[PDB]
Amino acid sequence: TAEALELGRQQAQLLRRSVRRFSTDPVPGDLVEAAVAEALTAPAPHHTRPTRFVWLQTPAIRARLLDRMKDKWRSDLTSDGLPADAIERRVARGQILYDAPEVVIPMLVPDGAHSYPDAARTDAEHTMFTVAVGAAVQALLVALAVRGLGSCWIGSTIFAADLVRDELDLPVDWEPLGAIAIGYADEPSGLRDPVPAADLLILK
Amino acid sequence: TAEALELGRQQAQLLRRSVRRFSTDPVPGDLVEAAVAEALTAPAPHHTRPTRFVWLQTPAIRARLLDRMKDKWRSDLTSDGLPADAIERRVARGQILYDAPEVVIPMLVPDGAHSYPDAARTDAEHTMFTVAVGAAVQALLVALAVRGLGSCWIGSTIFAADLVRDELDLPVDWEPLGAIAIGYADEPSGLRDPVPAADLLILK
Repeated sequence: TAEALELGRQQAQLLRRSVRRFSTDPVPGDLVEAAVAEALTAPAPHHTRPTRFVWLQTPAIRARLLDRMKDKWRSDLTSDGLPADAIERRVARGQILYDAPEVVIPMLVPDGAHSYPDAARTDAEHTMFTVAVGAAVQALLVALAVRGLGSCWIGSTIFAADLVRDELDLPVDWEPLGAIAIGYADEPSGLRDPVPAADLLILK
Repeated sequence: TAEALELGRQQAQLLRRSVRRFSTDPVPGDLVEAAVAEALTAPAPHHTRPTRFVWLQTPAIRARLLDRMKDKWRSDLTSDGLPADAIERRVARGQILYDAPEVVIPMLVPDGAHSYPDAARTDAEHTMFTVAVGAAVQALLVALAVRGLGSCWIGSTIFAADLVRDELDLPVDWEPLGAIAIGYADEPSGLRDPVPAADLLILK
């Protein structure tokens, strides 16, 4: 029992997978709320609240936002001189945001930011706030897993920040930091068994 | 044991505190390495490795980097016209990094980054990499927690990137994303009990 509970603690993050395919089972709303409450236990700089989670419950609003992001995405890749074949293969990786039972957009906001007159420290503060939001993202993906819910974070909305703010009527200083698809995994997976860090850990 | 396993999973992230005071009990290296390995299960964009962890095992190296950082800190705050006592109160907040049993610098590196001709997508890709490292930061803090080890992430090095690169002999595109002090907490603390998300969760 003691061994099992310690094991469980060391399985929590290993339950976390970047799930591509979801079942059509509905997701109980209270699990998302409770998961988000747990995500916001991630650390943040003193007296700041860098993270906001924006839950796209209205299906028509999600679809309109994604459709516009898709149009930007095709037009960008079309400027790059990509052939139409390779464009649909690229944009089709975003279909998961259309199909997921629920989508949540993590956002940065400057709540508690210091005001510096110089660009260097202004940028540094912004980067610090961004790291904090990413922490909250992992905490969400884990808090969902631990409630049996699959999820996938994708950069997505970072490349369409204006579209996101416009479509959601959000102020200029809310910065989207991707999109989190949520649902019951269509096909369950076994746990992660992490490999050693090897060259990803540098000793000085 | 089925319930104990379920409970252990649920407890994981709730063991994590931003710990400010550690005991002098030495940190087993094994646990840091395994925690770092778990940390790297955090999500990353496809075919990238955005994160490196730089473990400052050499005391004189740690000490010299921090001294250089402090000097820059006092110098910035002095330009701002802060009075000396106020400079010193701010600078004292960094003492935790001197005293911590172990310190690990999380870093961004553009391993697998896409090369775009335009600033917009270049900055987006960089943002996306930054969020991922943040996610790996949370994951390390939690992986350390489930192994009985406290930690604290501090924005610190983000405000002195050139010095960190110079002091550690790292190439220009390694970007420090704070610092993580690690140790056995000086005073135990119970599990967190997160409050509801409230105004940090926006419904759309």
